[PDB]
Amino acid sequence: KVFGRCELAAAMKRHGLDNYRGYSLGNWVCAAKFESNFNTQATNRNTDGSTDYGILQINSRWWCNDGRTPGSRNLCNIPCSALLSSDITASVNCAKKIVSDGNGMNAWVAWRNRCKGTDVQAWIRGCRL
Amino acid sequence: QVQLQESGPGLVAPSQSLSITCTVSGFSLTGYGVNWVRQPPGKGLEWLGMIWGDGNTDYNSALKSRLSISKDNSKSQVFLKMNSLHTDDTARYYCARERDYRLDYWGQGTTLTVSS
Amino acid sequence: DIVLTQSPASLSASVGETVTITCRASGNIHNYLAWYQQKQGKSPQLLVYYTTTLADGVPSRFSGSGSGTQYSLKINSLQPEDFGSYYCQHFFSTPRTFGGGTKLEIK
Repeated sequence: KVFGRCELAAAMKRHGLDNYRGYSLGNWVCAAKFESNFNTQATNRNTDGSTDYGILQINSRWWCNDGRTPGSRNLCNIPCSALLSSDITASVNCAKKIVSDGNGMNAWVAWRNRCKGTDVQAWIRGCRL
Repeated sequence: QVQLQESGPGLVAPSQSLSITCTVSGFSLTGYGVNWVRQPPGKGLEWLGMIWGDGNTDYNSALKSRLSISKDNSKSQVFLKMNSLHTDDTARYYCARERDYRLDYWGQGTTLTVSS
Repeated sequence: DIVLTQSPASLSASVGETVTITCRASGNIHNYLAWYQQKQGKSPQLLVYYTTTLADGVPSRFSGSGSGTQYSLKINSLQPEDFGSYYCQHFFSTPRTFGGGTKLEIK
């Protein structure tokens, strides 16, 4: 499913990401844009056997278990397939485990390079929340 | 450690322009915005403008025509240029780092006096 | 532009008392309001951001509240080091603006 930016911003706020660990809501919407272009079914096989899944591109070597990735740690303790849904719950919940402090969004390369330093709030202005 | 220090002319001729430098350290200018704020002696804080991590700039509406902010990421320096110096531009000028919509670190500031 | 109206201009109180400062915005700033404290001869220091979050090291006696167009900073049982000035600033789009400031003074 491809979320509109406003529809996603509203869902992520309802799931507690607004100012989570000090990160304004726009950071999360921006990260989702550059990680999965707002698509919940998004997938990307990396050079190393790990594949990223869902709206927030959760990694299969460290966070979710796809049962095909060597060195799999499954820190979110969840099957990767559980992260490819219209409902963003599982993905938000794992993202919250990932972001343990105020540097945690660096977990997403797309965010560190393409969102950090930009007006992430631009992604939510005009959205009803 | 995150640090910011302003450097400036001190006294400038109203028949001249202004140029203030903000040297930062402890962070990359590419990842944080830097706002310029002034405060006339004994008065409040006034927002001048900002340069985002990505280089975009935004300015105080009323002063926009006289203001210009730019930076050199590699040199970790942000610049404020102001022209048409009225005596009312006399103030302590500060540059502050913006981290996700809050000015978390401020320089000590630099005092500017608009002469005759 | 969005203008911030900060009241009162001055406050006279004694250590142990609880004070409140308001800042109302001419337009909805959607929680993007921060507060700063500035002591005599010093630069402003961040106290609260995104309306209610205390900056690191800021004593819990400080609490921010608000939404939409109205916000306030409350200092519970203020202490010697609280005396000085306070300013609110909004971060909803640009340009940004500050409230008029409030001078908290020893009674």
